[PDB]
Amino acid sequence: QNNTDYPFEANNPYMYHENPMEEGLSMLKLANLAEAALAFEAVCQKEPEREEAWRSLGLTQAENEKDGLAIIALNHARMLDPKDIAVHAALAVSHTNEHNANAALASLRAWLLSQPQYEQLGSVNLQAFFAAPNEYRECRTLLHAALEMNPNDAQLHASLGVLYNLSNNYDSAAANLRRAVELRPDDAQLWNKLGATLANGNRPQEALDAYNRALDINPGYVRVMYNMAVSYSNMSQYDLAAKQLVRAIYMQVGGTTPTGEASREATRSMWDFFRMLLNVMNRPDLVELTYAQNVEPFAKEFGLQSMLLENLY
Repeated sequence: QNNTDYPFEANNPYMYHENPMEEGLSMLKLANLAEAALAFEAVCQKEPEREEAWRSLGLTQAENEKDGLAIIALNHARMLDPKDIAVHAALAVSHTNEHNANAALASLRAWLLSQPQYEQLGSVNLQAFFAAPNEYRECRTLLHAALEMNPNDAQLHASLGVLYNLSNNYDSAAANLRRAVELRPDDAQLWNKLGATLANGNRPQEALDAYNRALDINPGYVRVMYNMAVSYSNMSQYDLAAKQLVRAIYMQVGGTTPTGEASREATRSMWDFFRMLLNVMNRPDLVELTYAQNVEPFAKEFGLQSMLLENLY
């Protein structure tokens, strides 16, 4: 759980590449996350002392819904530089998704006190319902104490977003993430986090609105399209949820059918959710049509003759 021995995949083609770090950044510009991760995996085996590589690997695996591997990679990067705040931030998020309270709070704590401007706190005594009741209250006191010093740091609001998500207080996380996107309103990742908090808070209409803002910033954000299929499905709008999934699958693949098996792995969990939805819709004819992984029949069924997704690589 503070483990730094990363289980690299052995059949990694980026092991043969002249420069896999630049290759990983290009895979990021193409928003192609599995490939970026393998490219960063290679930079970490080839050069195990290059801190930015471990960080890039951690953030990428996080972005790709592998919190387990993200934590190992980010623990490793932290071991090379304990003063890296993006590392502490990413750990707090992945620890919160994995339901590891103590490590999440330690990470928020480390995220804060690692910054010169907030380090004064930590020399001051702040001690006085949970799996870590004293660490939580201490962490809550410190982040609010810092918001006094700088009420304009959107990442403090994001950190309080993580803190209150950890305690399933979705309304106070939403309130802080709202403030985070009022500052820093360029950041589609924050809008998506606001969306997911509101969804967990059983406010699905407000989640769609924040998801949609994240898609206006980044119209290729497959994760948000999936998240929106989930919220539309929570409001019983199965047709609108189906339309989001067709979009998300078409966009993830860059086309109508899998251009391989790397495509067929990246869409496994959207076809899985699509299958469930088609069950709820009592349309088992279409559950069968899923395994060919041709979105065309689905595009026709759900009324998407208009696939605006041409910005394809």
